[PDB]
Amino acid sequence: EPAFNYAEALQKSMFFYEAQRSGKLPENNRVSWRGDSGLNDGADVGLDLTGGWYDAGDHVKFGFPMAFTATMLAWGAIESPEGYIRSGQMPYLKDNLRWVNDYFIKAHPSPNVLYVQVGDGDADHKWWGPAEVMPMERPSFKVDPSCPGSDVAAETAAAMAASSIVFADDDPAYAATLVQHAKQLYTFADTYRGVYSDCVPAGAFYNSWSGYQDELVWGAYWLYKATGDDSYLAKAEYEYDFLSTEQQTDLRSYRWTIAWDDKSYGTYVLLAKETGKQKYIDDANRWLDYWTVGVNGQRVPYSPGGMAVLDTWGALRYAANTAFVALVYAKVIDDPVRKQRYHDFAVRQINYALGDNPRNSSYVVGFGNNPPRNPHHRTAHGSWTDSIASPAENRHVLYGALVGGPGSPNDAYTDDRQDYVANEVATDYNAGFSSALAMLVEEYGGTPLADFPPTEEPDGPEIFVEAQINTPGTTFTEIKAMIRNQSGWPARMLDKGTFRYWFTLDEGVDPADITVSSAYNQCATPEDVHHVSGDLYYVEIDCTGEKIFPGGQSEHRREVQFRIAGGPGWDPSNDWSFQGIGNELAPAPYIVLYDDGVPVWGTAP
Ligand SMILES: OC[C@H]1O[C@@H](O[C@H]2[C@H](O)[C@@H](O)[C@H](O[C@H]3[C@H](O)[C@@H](O)[C@H](O)O[C@@H]3CO)O[C@@H]2CO)[C@H](O)[C@@H](O)[C@@H]1O
Ligand SMILES: OC[C@H]1O[C@@H](O)[C@H](O)[C@@H](O)[C@@H]1O
Ligand SMILES: [Ca+2]
Ligand SMILES: [Ca+2]
Repeated sequence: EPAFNYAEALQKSMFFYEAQRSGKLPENNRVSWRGDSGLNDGADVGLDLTGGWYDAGDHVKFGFPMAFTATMLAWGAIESPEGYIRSGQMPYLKDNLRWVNDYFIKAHPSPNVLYVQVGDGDADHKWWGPAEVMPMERPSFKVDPSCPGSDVAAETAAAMAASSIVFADDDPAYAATLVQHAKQLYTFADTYRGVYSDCVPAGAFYNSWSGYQDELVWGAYWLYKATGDDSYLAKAEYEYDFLSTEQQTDLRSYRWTIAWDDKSYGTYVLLAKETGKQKYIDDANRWLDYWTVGVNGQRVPYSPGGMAVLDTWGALRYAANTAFVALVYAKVIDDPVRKQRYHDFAVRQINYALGDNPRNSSYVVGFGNNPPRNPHHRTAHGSWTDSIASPAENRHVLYGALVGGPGSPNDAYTDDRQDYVANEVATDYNAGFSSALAMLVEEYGGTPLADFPPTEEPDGPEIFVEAQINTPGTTFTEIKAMIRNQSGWPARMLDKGTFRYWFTLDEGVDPADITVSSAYNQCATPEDVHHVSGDLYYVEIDCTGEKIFPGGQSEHRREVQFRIAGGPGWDPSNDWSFQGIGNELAPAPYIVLYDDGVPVWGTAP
């Protein structure tokens, strides 16, 4: 039996990617707390750029890492389809890759034009709230011959190509369509050379630090596998000699790892696996050695607990990416000592993330012992006041998400949501992690959970009305009502709401003498009352036009003060909506709130 149920982890990892979806979600939606969002994406340029994945705990759709995530997720399903089948997650992986690839198609309106971003990084990060009510404008950026971007283009090609191998047998027509787009994106990237971050305002988040030389080899190798065209392998091997060397030596870089920006390290193992040439084997060896025993006395930092800490930001992601590529190389190299080393290194790094560490706690939200409960994620938090501090705990469990984890070699970590350096999540954090789990499920096994995902239930009323007696009176009843929208299953707009306050006409009160006034009302103040039947009448407050959404202090509520004066004889004790209303603001169950005519709160007479 496995040390950790790698099949449950993998199963929850695919749920992650479904909670990161954007655009109009399907009927089969498994995440009950997610709704339609980013529905006007592309409007500014006249295209439909809806769909895709939000990058991290934010809502900007960054195309560079989103492409990488797709290639790593595919690569792992090509190395170990059996792993995805055993855990029962193959139909989900295919559902996720299809979701992101459909977007890469939408975003490629013509051969040499690719949309690589939707959303401004600064405008987006200034607001903390659910993605279903994003109030800011989201610009769309692109790269074309006028301002090229070989790195993001060759990666989107590598992604669509690597994915076509997954759909090849299931949907041969769809597979062909991806290979086609992929060819055009690689030609565009080779013909028009450039760094995408010089053309789109993403340099402060996903800047092209390594350049495109790595994505030209990476992109070619994948078109080679998808098409079988030997010219592509020729192209990959040729471009391989221009990869970044290190500091002063002619040795190719070996001190980092493969991540959304540098694919050099993947090509070391990929070409070595394909050709078997000593040239590549040496590189893959020097790289993976620096992460295990070391080279020339230098070794990646390690914490007393057994974690490989490469950098502060997203440490576990880096160690997870190496753990996957190490398991793939462990199968192609013949050396028994090296094979054992790389394999053991990989299982240890994944086991650390799943719970085998000094804290004995998991680092995958929703999985294991003492998992994180508050990652830096806006929609999972469910804030309704534009605050990262309120509510205290995230209102949703983002099952499957791998957090940053310890950023220093001391195994320390604090579940603080305001720590985007160690407690943030992202599509590429689970990319290499997922590929490893698939490789570990095939080898060590595991069993998925039958009843998954659990169905969450709201933490109280979502859209309701609170009320209280503003000023005591015997000839009038002055109420202070407050509409609230603190929804999160999913968060929704309330732009066409009205509410009724029922009352019973009393002896002596001429309904013609009833007046409804206010000294403060953010909605409309009515002139007359409406007769239902008999002595039953109602006052209707109209708030249609006001956008009440969970996204700010004054944005989520509307205060309505209104006095219903009837003159002497007025008696509120026999009024329906008066039941329960006191001197403290508390939900009023007998004031009915309607959304476009449909009741959402309260019970009518
Ligand atoms: O020069 C050292 C290696 O750096 C690699 O680029 C990394 C950047 O140096 C690093 O600052 C950046 O950190 C990102 C992080 O990856 C991302 O998850 C987070 O959201 O934002 C951080 C800041 O943008 O990561 C990149 C990629 O690992 C080079 O790619 C590598 O060649 C080079 O040796
Ligand atoms: O830019 C640094 C960080 O800023 C935060 O406000 C965003 O929500 C994070 O997603 C981002 O990583
Ligand atoms: Ca690169
Ligand atoms: Ca009455």
